[PDB]
Amino acid sequence: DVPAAEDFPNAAIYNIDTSSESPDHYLVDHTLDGRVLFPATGYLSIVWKTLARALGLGVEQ
Amino acid sequence: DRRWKAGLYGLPRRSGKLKDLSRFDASFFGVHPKQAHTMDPQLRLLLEVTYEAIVDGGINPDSLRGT
Repeated sequence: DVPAAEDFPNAAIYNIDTSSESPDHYLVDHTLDGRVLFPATGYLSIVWKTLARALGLGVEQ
Repeated sequence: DRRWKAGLYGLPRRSGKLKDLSRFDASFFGVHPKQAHTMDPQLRLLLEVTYEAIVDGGINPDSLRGT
C-alpha cells in the first residue's frame, strides 16, 4: 500500500463486505427470498456508530 | 483540557503542557503580523527562549553577530 492524493485534506461512509475474512461476514445469514438483504436494524447500528463518533463517545457509552 | 478534551480517544487524561503558546513579541524579531499567525508556535517560543539564553550568559547578542 502507498498513500493516494485523496488521503490528504482538501460524512461517514461504511463499506459492507460479506466476504469470509471481513468482520461483517455474518450478514450473509440474513437472507430473505433467497437474496441477501441488509438488515433493517443494520442501518440503525451504522447511524448509532456515526452519532457516537460525532459526540466523541463509544456506542456502549 | 487546554490542548484537547481530556480522555479523547481513550488517551491518558494527564500530560505536561506549557502555560501559554499564543504569545510572541513579533515587532522585536522583525516579523510582520500576517507571518506571525502562520508561524509555528515552537519557533515563536524558541526565538524568545534563544534570546533569553544568549543574554543569560552575560553576552550581548550583538557580539555574536557575524561569527
